[PDB]
Amino acid sequence: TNSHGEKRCTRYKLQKTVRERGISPVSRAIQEFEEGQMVHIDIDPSVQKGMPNPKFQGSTGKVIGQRGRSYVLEVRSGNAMKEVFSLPQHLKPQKY
Amino acid sequence: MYAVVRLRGQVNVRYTIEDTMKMLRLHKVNHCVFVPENPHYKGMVQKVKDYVAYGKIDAKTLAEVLENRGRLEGDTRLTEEYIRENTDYDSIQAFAEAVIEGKSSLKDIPKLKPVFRLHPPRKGHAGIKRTVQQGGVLGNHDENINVLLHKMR
Amino acid sequence: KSFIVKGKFKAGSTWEKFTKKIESQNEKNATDKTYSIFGSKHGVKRSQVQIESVAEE
Amino acid sequence: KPGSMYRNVRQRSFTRRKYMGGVPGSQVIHYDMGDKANTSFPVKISLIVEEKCQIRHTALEAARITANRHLVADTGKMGFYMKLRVYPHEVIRENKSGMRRAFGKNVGTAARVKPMQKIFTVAVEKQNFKAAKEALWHAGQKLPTPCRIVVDEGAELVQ
RNA sequence: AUCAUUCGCGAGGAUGUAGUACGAAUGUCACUGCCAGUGUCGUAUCUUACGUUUUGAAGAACGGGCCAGGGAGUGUAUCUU
RNA sequence: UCCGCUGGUUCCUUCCGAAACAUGUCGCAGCAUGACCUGACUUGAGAUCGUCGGUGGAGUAGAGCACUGAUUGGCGAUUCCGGGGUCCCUCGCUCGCUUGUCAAACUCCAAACCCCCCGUCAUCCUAGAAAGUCGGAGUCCGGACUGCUGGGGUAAGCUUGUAGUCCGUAAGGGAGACAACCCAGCCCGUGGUUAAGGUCCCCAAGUGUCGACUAAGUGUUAAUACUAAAGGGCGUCCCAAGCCCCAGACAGCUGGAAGGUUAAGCACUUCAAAGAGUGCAGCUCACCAGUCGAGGUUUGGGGCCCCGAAAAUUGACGGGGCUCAAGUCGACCACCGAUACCACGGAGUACCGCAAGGUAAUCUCGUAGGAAGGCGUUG
RNA sequence: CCUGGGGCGGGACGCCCUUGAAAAGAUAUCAAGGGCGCGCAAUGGUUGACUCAAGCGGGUCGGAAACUCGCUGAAGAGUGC
RNA sequence: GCAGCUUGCUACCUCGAUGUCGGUUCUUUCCAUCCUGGCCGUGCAGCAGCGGCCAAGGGUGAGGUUGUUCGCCUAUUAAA
Ligand SMILES: [Mg+2]
Ligand SMILES: [Mg+2]
Ligand SMILES: [Mg+2]
Ligand SMILES: [Mg+2]
Ligand SMILES: [Mg+2]
Ligand SMILES: [Mg+2]
Ligand SMILES: [Mg+2]
Ligand SMILES: [Mg+2]
Repeated sequence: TNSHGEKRCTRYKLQKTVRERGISPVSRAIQEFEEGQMVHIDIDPSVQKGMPNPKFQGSTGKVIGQRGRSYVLEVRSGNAMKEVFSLPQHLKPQKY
Repeated sequence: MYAVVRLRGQVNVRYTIEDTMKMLRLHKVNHCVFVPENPHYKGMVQKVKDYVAYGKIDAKTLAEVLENRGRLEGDTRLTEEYIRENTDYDSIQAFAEAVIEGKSSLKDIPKLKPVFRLHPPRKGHAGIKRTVQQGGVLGNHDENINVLLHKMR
Repeated sequence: KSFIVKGKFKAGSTWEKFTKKIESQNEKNATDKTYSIFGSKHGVKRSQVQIESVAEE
Repeated sequence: KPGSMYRNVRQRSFTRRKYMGGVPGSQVIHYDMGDKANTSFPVKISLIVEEKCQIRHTALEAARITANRHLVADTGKMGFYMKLRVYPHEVIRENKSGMRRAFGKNVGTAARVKPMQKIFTVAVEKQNFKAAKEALWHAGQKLPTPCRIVVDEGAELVQ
């Protein structure tokens, strides 16, 4: 039977491209975010700590608070609001 | 100005297309709405091409449409006197000319309904199972929508 | 009142030229007879028949 | 087991042989016939299929045998070069009870070919064009698809 | 409708006559003594009964020969709104 | 007694109206919890079923070998690890250049849908958005059509999924009948015009128009569980291209196949006109001369039709029948034909208004079920 | 108990990963590939110093089998399963 | 490819029952024809075969074993 683990069916959700494999840009890991700012969840597979679910990969979260290094995001999953803790390595700002 | 007339019913229609129709205010067949030419309405009319007929109406067609199928609140017919007492122009024809020239709107008329419940097409139409380019009636008539609007007068 | 019609049409999976000599009352009737004859002899609609010209002869 | 069983293409490609078990290999022996060195054949024709069909390896072997024998008896042993382009990569599995645990065992391979995809390419001289064309006609009679011949090289060389 | 003009290979279309004559209904004046309804028969169109089990019933699925009467969410205690 | 199993459970109208799915369950004919439906209340300003633009997620179709694995030859070298008749030299793997194929657990690439967020338009919304609390359930046998080459399967009116829409719970109109195919979602009566589909009769309206095809009663069968293939046709109708062609071809009619060779034909110096040879040693074609005097032959791509084509009560284009059609193809005209659409008069409902009354394209179908208002018997 | 009737077989009866799965999420079958019911006071933590697999070249019977020096080497290794 | 006449697959109908094999009796139907009728080919001399096409009007039986269907065996027979 199939499993129910957190990494289930994440062969390409949590995979890095060939020319971004290895160390990531360190400037992405100290990008400070403001209160209420909209940020995109684009999970960095190399950074194995503070990662959200693969189910939130590609969702825009509204920053509502900080819990140390990571940020608190109000993410939408279908019809429910979720609080998704993610470090700045996995987040990316939305530009207008 | 797209003249969008509905020509197929609401049975076996997907909910996205049916809500597209409902936001266009086309709930029943033989119902016409006049909308501007912005890209938003162009995409909305493109989404419902298989269930309506749309085109670029001219001034004479819209003038006759207002004169013969304009209803105010309470299901009262539109006439020349109401137009002259609620617009600046000499008749329905000049108001239709102003609307086609872009310096007027159908919302200029107070209480006027935005849906024209038209008669069924006299001597039929070309068919609701083929588009205009396939020999039917659905889709884009371009300036030939006024012929279909004339036969649904 | 005789005409020459040039063009190509979809003869199955391919396209074939033609210069079939057609006569009728005028040029538009010649084109209509061209479309009708190709829809008959090959069962193709008028979207599969392209007429490059209608030469009066 | 007739070819009508494993003919229609309604299932995905079952070719990753490291996740299956014990495929009986194809009976197809060679894929090049005739002169495998002379690249100077002016008239070249190819047998193409005009449906989406799965050709069994036994069908491919029978077609190759008949076409190669006809070409050897027509244009001599070294007067032609005939190429079977497609390898049978799909693995065909039969449910050898009832429908419980219906995923069958592999009972042979086959080649999935698309419409207009060339099966056999034949290169011949000017005079041996008709014999090569007729042998390719005999080859397609052993295949499960309608096949039509198309001329690759020297269209003006023939007519 | 008819008639006139013009177009169209043709069947036919457009224009005018004409939004005319007509047209559901709403009023009024004559005229007449039947009409609504009931029973049965015929003609035209439509419908393969009822309840139930059913995804699906006219079923070759289950119940009823017919008629009359009897025949199925009631009380105590307790909790909740 | 008990039963999750069977059957039955008695009046009318009005409003709204599902689910046959997930997790747990000695659970699989049951139940609970959630989704979905319903009623009320609190709350007080936004909501996104839809479009267009942008910031992001793509790793599916497609494509390809750049990784993982397969896979086909040719050419030139691995002087080395190897197989064979002074390790004299044979020689398969291995590595490059050029070819030939692939992947559902492959990707240097890579869409269209789609999903989160932002802006805009659009629609809904103070006659109450989103949110919250409570009352009441039904429901967890589903099925079908159109797609995903969905998975499995030889296939199945098979089994198991997913997106949308249907039947269930869906009338009326039409397909001969048709649960779910098309028009259509439907309060009552009248008038009109159209939708689907049809107009030779059965049957209201075309023995309709133009241009061709079919000679088989083929066909007169949109979708489809209701419709036979591979293969072939000098059947017939077309398009295009080679070849010979009024310096005379093609098919028929006149002189010859005479030098040769018996290399026992059938196990040349040089002539326009005769071979190591087509045929029942004379008996016969290929081939030059003349002849009527003009098209002939080959190939490819198409339309329809034909053979392939055999089943059991007599029978099914719906039936009659139909042949420049009443069939097929490319177009066209006019008419018929719904409860749809329009209009008129009427009923009910929803909300608002103190009330008169106002609005409704944006109200009127309905199974399980919730809510409301009434009729009746006995006292 | 599940079960293309039940039984025999099997456990798709708990947990984990790839495909199925149709590029958000979800998605079944006795669907396909399978695995787990553990091992480790170091096979753990941190700091420093280095880079691995495999080839080519040089080095003595240390053979085409050891160990050592140079070059190629973004990973073709290792990270307990 | 056809048939659905063998065995399968499936679970759509029937479990408030559609009496379940074989034989017997009687009637009918299909042709993919065993004989009878008409042809074609032959490696058809005749006789007798072999293969194919048209054709469903008639015929296609009696017995031993076995419950049998099927199948074997017997002697007839135009064929059984
Ligand atoms: Mg039910
Ligand atoms: Mg009683
Ligand atoms: Mg692919
Ligand atoms: Mg449907
Ligand atoms: Mg419904
Ligand atoms: Mg119906
Ligand atoms: Mg109810
Ligand atoms: Mg059981």
